[PDB]
Amino acid sequence: MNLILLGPPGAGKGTQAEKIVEEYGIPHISTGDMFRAAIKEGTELGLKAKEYMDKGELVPDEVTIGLVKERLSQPDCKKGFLLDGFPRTVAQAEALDKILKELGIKLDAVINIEVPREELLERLTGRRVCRQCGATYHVIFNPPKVEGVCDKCGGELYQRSDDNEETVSNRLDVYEDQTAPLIDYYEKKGLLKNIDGDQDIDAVFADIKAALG
Ligand SMILES: Nc1ncnc2c1ncn2[C@@H]1O[C@H](COP(=O)(O)OP(=O)(O)O)[C@@H](O)[C@H]1O
Ligand SMILES: Nc1ncnc2c1ncn2[C@@H]1O[C@H](COP(=O)(O)OP(=O)(O)O)[C@@H](O)[C@H]1O
Ligand SMILES: [Zn+2]
Repeated sequence: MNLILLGPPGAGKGTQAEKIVEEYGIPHISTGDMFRAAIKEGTELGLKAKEYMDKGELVPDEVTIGLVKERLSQPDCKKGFLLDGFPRTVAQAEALDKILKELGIKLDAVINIEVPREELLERLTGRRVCRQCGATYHVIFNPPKVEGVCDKCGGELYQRSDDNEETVSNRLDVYEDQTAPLIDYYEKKGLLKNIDGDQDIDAVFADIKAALG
């Protein structure tokens, strides 16, 4: 299974990705997670990417494409993968098609998670993420079993530096301007399936599973 999840920030892509990659035993490839790891490590790349991220702007295309090319070239991607947060622009989608061609890989499905914009702010400002493994929770919609602690690794949960109201507004605007047009790009391939993300987490997952089956 070679899969892309599409949808606005806050739609539930990372949450569903965790469930999907457990179901299929494939890697979860998230460009945001790569950037956040770089920031945690204090790398030059991370520190520079953070400047864009904290403004709610996209990190530039070529650097992001190169990270994904390198990641998809690893042996653990030969038997499937899930892209979550890439592509974000038409240039990235075209570049991904070229990467996949070079690797001899064909996409199987593109899942577009639809959620009304009005739901997204509270999902995002209440999001809490694990420092050590990147697992995603929500203060009320999907809490950890123990407050402030990751269920998987025991790591501390935190609020991302971009999950504040001002920055959210800009991220949603960027999504509508740059990223929403990708729905048409993947519709043309005959791979796109739309999912109602305005449901509880397990109902959304059920619908994704049904669509992929
Ligand atoms: N169906 C849902 N209903 C309510 N909250 C959800 C749902 N799916 C995810 N969440 C929560 O909303 C926030 C955004 O989900 P996330 O998976 O991080 O979205 P994305 O990766 O698309 O930005 C997280 O805090 C998550 O726990
Ligand atoms: N493919 C990408 N291209 C450019 N910037 C990206 C990409 N993926 C992540 N980013 C950067 O990381 C930020 C957070 O994105 P992400 O982790 O996917 O969270 P969200 O699910 O809330 O959109 C983006 O607003 C952007 O600055
Ligand atoms: Zn963790």
